[PDB]
Amino acid sequence: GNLEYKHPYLEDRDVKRVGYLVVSTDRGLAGGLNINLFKKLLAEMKTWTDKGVQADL
Amino acid sequence: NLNMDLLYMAAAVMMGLAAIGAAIGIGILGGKFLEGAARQPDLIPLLRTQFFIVMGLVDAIPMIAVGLGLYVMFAVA
Repeated sequence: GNLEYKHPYLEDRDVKRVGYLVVSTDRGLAGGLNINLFKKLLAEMKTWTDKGVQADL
Repeated sequence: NLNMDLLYMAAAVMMGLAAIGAAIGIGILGGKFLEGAARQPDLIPLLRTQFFIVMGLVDAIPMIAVGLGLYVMFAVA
């Protein structure tokens, strides 16, 4: 708005490591739901760990 | 004669007091104008408008006193 603040959560910084909040089902018989998600996550976590930044889940 | 010795003091006071009054009054009145502007810029034209509208009413008695002080310091003295 007409004023702005320097709060951390609003502006970027150097990515030294990333956090992921992973939502999964508690029950099976859902088909591929969980595994598609985990594969996508693993791909992007691999990207980030190639740049040498750890990740936390 | 003795008149020269008191009038140049009476006017002095009569105008220094009006100085104090107008100075402090306008300082205070403009402070809130600046804080409002810094709070909500682009309302500045409207703030300035009604500021000048009000400010005109602050000068009344101080300027009357200045006028009468001068009317004494020269036209009476």
